[PDB]
Amino acid sequence: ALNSAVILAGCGHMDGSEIREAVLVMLELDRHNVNFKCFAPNKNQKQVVDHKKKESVGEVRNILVESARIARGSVYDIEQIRVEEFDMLVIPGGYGVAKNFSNLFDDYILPEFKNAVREFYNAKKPIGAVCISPAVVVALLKDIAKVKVTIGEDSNGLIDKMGGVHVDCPTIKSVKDDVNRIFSCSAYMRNDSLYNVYLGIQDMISSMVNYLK
Amino acid sequence: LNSAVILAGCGHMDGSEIREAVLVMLELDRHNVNFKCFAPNKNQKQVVDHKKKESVGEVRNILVESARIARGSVYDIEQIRVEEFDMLVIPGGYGVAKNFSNLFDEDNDYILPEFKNAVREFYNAKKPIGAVCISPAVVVALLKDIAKVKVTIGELIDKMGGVHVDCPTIKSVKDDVNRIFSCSAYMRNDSLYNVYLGIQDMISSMVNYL
Repeated sequence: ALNSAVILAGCGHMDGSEIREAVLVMLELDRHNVNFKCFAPNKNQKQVVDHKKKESVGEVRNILVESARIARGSVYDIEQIRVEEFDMLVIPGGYGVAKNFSNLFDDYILPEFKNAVREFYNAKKPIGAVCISPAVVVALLKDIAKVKVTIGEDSNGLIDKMGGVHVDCPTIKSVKDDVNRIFSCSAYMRNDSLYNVYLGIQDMISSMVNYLK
Repeated sequence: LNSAVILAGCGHMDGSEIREAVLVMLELDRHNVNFKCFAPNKNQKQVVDHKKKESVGEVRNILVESARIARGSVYDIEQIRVEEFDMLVIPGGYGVAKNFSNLFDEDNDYILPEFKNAVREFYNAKKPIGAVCISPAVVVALLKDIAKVKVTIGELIDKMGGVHVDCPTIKSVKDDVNRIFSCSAYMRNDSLYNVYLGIQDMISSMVNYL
């Protein structure tokens, strides 16, 4: 009987969660008969972005209200998460994850998020992270672990600087840190096709599920 | 092969159904069909807080919100060149009915001309039109005057001027005569993978047809 938490940061790749990554994470959890629950913090987004003009705008949106779009309404305040009810955690990417849960691209990490991910980590429960999310996971774990992830290619040495180890990985595959139970894939870190992005997410969720079995 | 995709916003209660739109795009890509997304440049009729599930007093633009689903690559539907496409798919979402039509309003029957005209162009050119969830009901209504088409919405199509064929979430329906293709998706509270299975069948049918 398998359950996964999914943490969302809004609804959109420029100010929230990457919508395709979130949908594909939920599709593959469901393909594996893993039930899930979505969580988000009840806070304003750092920015709202017009995704057609690709410009920030003077309008305000709540991360949890917007995440309810992706969740079709079934999204819960992250302060309400009971980690014992889940076997694993998946964090889709999107610029909002980095912008809304950290200052690491503006070291601070939104406490309710750090605490949630640390609770999964300290309970030895697999954590999956897509796109930029692996960088945020590395950073929030860096004082207690040096974890291994991919963000695709890291010519700038971001993961090393954040206190982890980077593994180069194609869009269609994923990376497993089998000591720290951290799983990752690169997805829209590259300007690749949706089908290839999906192949990588499919491998990540598979690997997490096989780990629990 | 090239497909148009029409979007009505970003969210199942006031725009396009996000899962349906993403899963349609995944299957087009799967079958190496290129696509372009289109939306009208007009405000949504409502903005719905998807957490409380109530309309709220905010104003959002259909095309700007559709750009979230399209990662930026969405174009004003008034610019659609139908001759550049082999087929059209319309994901569902309550926004497709509420933003493009008065058909589900409390109080004289009407469809947004730029949407009505684009879909008619496809039909009149003998090009497959695929529709998910509530969208087949809107397609039936907009063709009513020139055709009585067969669609599924799973288990109102009579009232709108069409003919309904029952279909499981995991399958799809084809009106071979009128080149209309449909699947039921979130018309039932079914699992996300089951909804996927029917969108997959629909797209595979449209592609296999061509």
